[PDB]
Amino acid sequence: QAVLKFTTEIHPSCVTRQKVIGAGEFGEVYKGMLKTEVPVAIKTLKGYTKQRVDFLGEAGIMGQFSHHNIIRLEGVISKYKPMMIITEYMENGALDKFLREKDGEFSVLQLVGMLRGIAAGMKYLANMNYVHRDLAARNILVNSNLVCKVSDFGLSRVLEDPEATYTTSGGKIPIRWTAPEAISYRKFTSASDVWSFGIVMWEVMTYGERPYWELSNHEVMKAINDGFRLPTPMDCPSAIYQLMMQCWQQERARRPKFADIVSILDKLI
Repeated sequence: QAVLKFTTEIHPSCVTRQKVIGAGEFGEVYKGMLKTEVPVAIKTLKGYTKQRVDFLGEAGIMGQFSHHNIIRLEGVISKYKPMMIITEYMENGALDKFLREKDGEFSVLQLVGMLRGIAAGMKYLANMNYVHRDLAARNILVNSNLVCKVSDFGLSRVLEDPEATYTTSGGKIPIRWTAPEAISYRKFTSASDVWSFGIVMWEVMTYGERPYWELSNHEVMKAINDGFRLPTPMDCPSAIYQLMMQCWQQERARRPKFADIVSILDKLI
């Protein structure tokens, strides 16, 4: 229950690591095979220490989801060493790195498609009363058919509903991606995730530019509360930038919902 559902336990003899594909905060990430024979991603723990309870907690959150645009959990290994979380394998890896690798190789219309998938995943998340709190292109994964899936559930929290708010006591947060009210007043809502989705749209339409460039976190914060918003990316359709700006309304209640975002994006496609 904390969190043994829907966490299918997997036996180590079913898992075959073949190569390192990345390093998380928790350990290496591998590409491998799973048998019950399918390709998977395998997340390991390192002398790790309670860094373990957090590690497996992410999987516990992830296992409650079943959606096209949310990363699928195959299962965990929690009895043996090293500990492992097994998910569906995504060929093209993280979305920001992938767009930088392939700049100018996608049409505006294909990019909007990628965003519609993310928006669809987030809409599902919000209907499950979750707020993600860490929505960024680095946390969207891309499969070999360019389908984008939301992936990184460490910072996620259950909500509740007029003001379904998570008030944090603190922690590390991705400053450039976070709504002003969540930085300043610690209030996180699906509307603050909508702010984050705006920044993700910008990252996508710029082919992986770092939001706010080389401004420091401290300058970004003063700017954002001085009414600064990020400029239109080159060749960005007005309608898409107008949507970004809606996501970046200073007042959270003036921001669109994820359900609205999906409709607007479908229309433009």
